[PDB]
Amino acid sequence: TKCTLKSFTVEKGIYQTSNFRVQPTESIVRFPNITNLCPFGEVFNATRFASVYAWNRKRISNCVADYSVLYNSASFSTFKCYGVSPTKLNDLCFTNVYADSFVIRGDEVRQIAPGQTGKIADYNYKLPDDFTGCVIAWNSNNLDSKVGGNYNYLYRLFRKSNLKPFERDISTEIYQAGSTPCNGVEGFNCYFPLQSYGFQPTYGVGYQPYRVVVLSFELLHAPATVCGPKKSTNLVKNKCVNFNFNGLTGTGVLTESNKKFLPFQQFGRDIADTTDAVRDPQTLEILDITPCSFGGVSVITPGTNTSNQVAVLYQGVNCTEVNVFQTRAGCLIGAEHVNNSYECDIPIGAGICASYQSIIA
Amino acid sequence: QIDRLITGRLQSLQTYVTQQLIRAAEIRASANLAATKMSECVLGQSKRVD
Amino acid sequence: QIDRLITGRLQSLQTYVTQQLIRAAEIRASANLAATKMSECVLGQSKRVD
Amino acid sequence: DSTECSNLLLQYGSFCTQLNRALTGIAVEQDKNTQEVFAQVKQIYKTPP
Amino acid sequence: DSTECSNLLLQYGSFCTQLNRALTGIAVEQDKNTQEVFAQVKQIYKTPPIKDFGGFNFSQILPDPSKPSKRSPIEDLLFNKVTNGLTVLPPLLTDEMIAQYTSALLAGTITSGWTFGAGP
Amino acid sequence: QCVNLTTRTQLPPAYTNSFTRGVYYPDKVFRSSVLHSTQDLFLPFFSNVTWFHAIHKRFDNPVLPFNDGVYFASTEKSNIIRGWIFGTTLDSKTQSLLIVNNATNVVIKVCEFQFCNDPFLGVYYMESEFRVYSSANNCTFEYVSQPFLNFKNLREFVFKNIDGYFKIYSKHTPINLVRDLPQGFSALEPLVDLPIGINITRFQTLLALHRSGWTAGAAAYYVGYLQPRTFLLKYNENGTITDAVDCALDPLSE
Ligand SMILES: *[C@@H]1O[C@H](CO)[C@@H](O[C@@H]2O[C@H](CO)[C@@H](O)[C@H](O)[C@H]2NC(C)=O)[C@H](O)[C@H]1NC(C)=O
Ligand SMILES: *[C@@H]1O[C@H](CO)[C@@H](O[C@@H]2O[C@H](CO)[C@@H](O)[C@H](O)[C@H]2NC(C)=O)[C@H](O)[C@H]1NC(C)=O
Ligand SMILES: *[C@@H]1O[C@H](CO)[C@@H](O)[C@H](O)[C@H]1NC(C)=O
Ligand SMILES: *[C@@H]1O[C@H](CO)[C@@H](O)[C@H](O)[C@H]1NC(C)=O
Ligand SMILES: *[C@@H]1O[C@H](CO)[C@@H](O)[C@H](O)[C@H]1NC(C)=O
Ligand SMILES: *[C@@H]1O[C@H](CO)[C@@H](O)[C@H](O)[C@H]1NC(C)=O
Ligand SMILES: *[C@@H]1O[C@H](CO)[C@@H](O)[C@H](O)[C@H]1NC(C)=O
Ligand SMILES: *[C@@H]1O[C@H](CO)[C@@H](O)[C@H](O)[C@H]1NC(C)=O
Ligand SMILES: *[C@@H]1O[C@H](CO)[C@@H](O)[C@H](O)[C@H]1NC(C)=O
Repeated sequence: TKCTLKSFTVEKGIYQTSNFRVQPTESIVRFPNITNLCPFGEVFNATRFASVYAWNRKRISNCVADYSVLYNSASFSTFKCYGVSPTKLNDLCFTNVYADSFVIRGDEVRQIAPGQTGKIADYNYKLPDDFTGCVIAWNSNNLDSKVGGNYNYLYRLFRKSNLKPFERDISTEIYQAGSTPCNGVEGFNCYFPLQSYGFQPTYGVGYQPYRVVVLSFELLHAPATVCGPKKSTNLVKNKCVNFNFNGLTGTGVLTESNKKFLPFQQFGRDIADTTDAVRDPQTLEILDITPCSFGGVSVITPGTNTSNQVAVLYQGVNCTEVNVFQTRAGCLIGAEHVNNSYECDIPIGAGICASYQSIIA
Repeated sequence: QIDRLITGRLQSLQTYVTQQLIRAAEIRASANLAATKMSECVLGQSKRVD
Repeated sequence: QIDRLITGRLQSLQTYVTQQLIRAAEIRASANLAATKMSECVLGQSKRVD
Repeated sequence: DSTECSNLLLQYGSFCTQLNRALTGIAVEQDKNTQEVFAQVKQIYKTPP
Repeated sequence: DSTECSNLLLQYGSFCTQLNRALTGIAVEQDKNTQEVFAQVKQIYKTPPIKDFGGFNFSQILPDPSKPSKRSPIEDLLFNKVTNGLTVLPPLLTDEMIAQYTSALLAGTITSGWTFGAGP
Repeated sequence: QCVNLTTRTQLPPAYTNSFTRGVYYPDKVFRSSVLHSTQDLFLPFFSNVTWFHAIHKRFDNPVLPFNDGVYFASTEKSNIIRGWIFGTTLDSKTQSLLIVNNATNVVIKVCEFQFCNDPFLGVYYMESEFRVYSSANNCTFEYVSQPFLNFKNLREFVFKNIDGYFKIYSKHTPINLVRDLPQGFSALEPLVDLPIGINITRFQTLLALHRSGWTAGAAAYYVGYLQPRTFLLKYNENGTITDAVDCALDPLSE
């Protein structure tokens, strides 16, 4: 009170000095069920992968994507992102994802990169200089390789011009190594562009077949259907907690509600457009949001020339939520309630007054 | 630019309305006094000095 | 952005307190009139017309 | 008459409604004041000729 | 509960103190208004139990003993006909004590005339 | 497969009164015993709505401009109206939205379709005739859902294209009136929001033929257009919109 009044002596009276707050204890985030997962199991762990000149493009959209399972897998020998962060894939949202799956040689795994120049980069699969997304690659020597040689995986070796980014070329036109005319007829200086790899189990690391999946992100004006997973916590009721229900945040006491919502309605508002009712997204139940018991802290004292004894009034606060006496004005701590009636010395409110004789109310 | 003009003109209008409310309170007090004088001086003879 | 919200909400609160002070002056005038009527009409017989 | 100005002014809420309400209250208060002062009789008395 | 907002609000100084002090002045002025209107007597008068006033009936303005609020029928009808950091402070005088003050004023002006307003 | 229908009878389109229809819930917010004023794309009260018939020989499937929204009212028996055609140019140059309800399920597709000039379905007296498209080249969105569906049923629909969101509001109402729209109040609940993200400026209803040439089953439907205006909506104790006020209709409601 001396701090509030900016004086070392306090006259007899009641002085509102501070503002009691019921501090929030927990944080409750309730988000709906993580269903309709993106089909990453049929892209990363498919039966047969495609070649690199005809890489399979899968469109990931209208689903929730759990990148934490993909990132925490130890089978992947290469996980390099060029436009985003691996730990923020579960937090960001994108419109759609293009998944490009192919098989290359182990020495060409570095060639799927922005600014990298190689045969796979120039003729088989090209990335832009402003590429966003992540390239994931893992060894597949136990599956793709054959003791007689796996010749099913082809790759383009020759083309007149370099690729544009995200461009396919499945054409089988005979390349002209020299300047002799070739009408599709092979000769001394005219060769077929697609050659087969030599994947065998006796080769070391670098010639083994590597399965590569490249995820590319689009951030157009279309809505961001692809988002990360939501980790909803448990629900705690009857306590002043910080609630976060489907992006609607606030602080309040969440109690059971008798308001019967219609099934399309999620939140509830009073006359003054404040959210006082809400539906939990996990379990379809209706909760009332009572605001925490904020109050004004008033100090009841006589003069400091008389005494240093004080009483504290918490306005509009029940005495179980803070010489303790419950009034209609609030909870009064430090005053002994008596049954006698006197003239009003220090007004408390609602017919209650305080006086010094100790402090009585 | 319109945000600067809007906050300036809104402050001017709020100042004008506040001054008009204070002057309307003064004129209401004068009119209550005038109605009291109409009741007590015209419609009757008043013992109240001055 | 928070500064814009702060100055808007502070202007709203100042407007509310100003109009509450004007209404408090009006209610104080009405209550002074009511105390005068309590003293002069209830606690005595008044010669004042109307 | 600028519609962009009114679209920006709607972001400030009901300040204009408050000011119009206060001015309307003052305007009807003036007629109430004249009614209280001068209309103290319901009979229009006339002097003899 | 935003702490960054309050840190930015401290740049504007003591505006909040002025608003709180103006509202506190209004709040104590309301109790002062009720005190000046109704608490004009320091003696709580009662009517006699026998209501023999020479034919004059005051039952519609005297308090009704059958009602728990101890209001007059007229006062009961009057009370029936009236229907984010925000707090409402209760008035210092409750409606029961304002009704008690009006009952004391009515008993004084019925039993004692204008003599109770000028002395004993 | 496409078929020109050349046995139609020429007749000008009709018009009738909207009364107090076309109201929908503007948001997902419960409100109890309160009056809420809201600014949104609403259908004007007592407005001039375009009336189309299907009777035998009338078969009204034209293409109309979408504008800012479409109120679709359907006085339906024996399920003639099955879906709608959404797009801008209605060919393979642009991307179009398809809403169909066939005999099993509802299918929602966003693809590059080649629409016929006269698209319809057909029921043989059994549904065994689908002539609504000739091709489907580049699909971006597919969505299979639960089925939405004297005239006995009344079907109200509101379609809105706001920020790439397609809002479908609907209400089923049991009526027994013969010819025109009944006069009453029924607020349309939100059914499904679609992430389509496409331009739509024109629309077309999809009907179904009855085969036993072709015969048109008895049906009538109504098209209204949504305009930006203010409604004062009344919410009861149970939280349903029971009455509304159009703020720009007459000075009394103003
Ligand atoms: C004074 O007035 C009251 C009410 O005006 C009278 O009470 C009524 O008495 C009659 C007959 O005794 C009843 O039929 C009414 O129902 C009473 N009305 C109420 C409101 O109680 C009362 O009789 C009058 N006289 C005295 C001496 O009290
Ligand atoms: C149904 O009628 C329409 C309108 O006449 C036909 O559409 C036209 O078909 C001719 C055929 O060569 C084209 O030259 C026109 O350009 C078309 N016009 C439009 C606006 O598309 C349609 O082909 C007919 N259906 C069938 C199956 O013949
Ligand atoms: C194959 O990859 C998918 C990627 O989504 C993963 O979910 C699945 O568990 C993998 N299979 C095995 C056997 O690890
Ligand atoms: C969502 O998950 C909760 C978890 O128990 C389950 O009870 C509920 O049935 C699920 N579905 C819906 C629609 O809430
Ligand atoms: C509706 O429009 C048509 C043509 O535009 C017109 O003939 C008719 O009178 C209109 N209805 C009303 C009620 O104005
Ligand atoms: C309805 O349409 C869907 C999608 O084209 C199709 O799978 C289904 O077989 C159709 N039903 C009938 C009865 O043709
Ligand atoms: C659309 O389809 C045509 C032919 O089916 C094809 O040539 C074109 O590349 C496709 N475009 C896209 C964006 O899929
Ligand atoms: C949508 O289509 C209409 C007509 O085809 C055109 O005028 C408008 O510019 C288009 N809007 C966009 C964003 O492409
Ligand atoms: C509200 O619902 C109850 C059923 O719980 C019903 O008795 C009452 O009539 C309804 N009131 C309105 C206005 O719809």
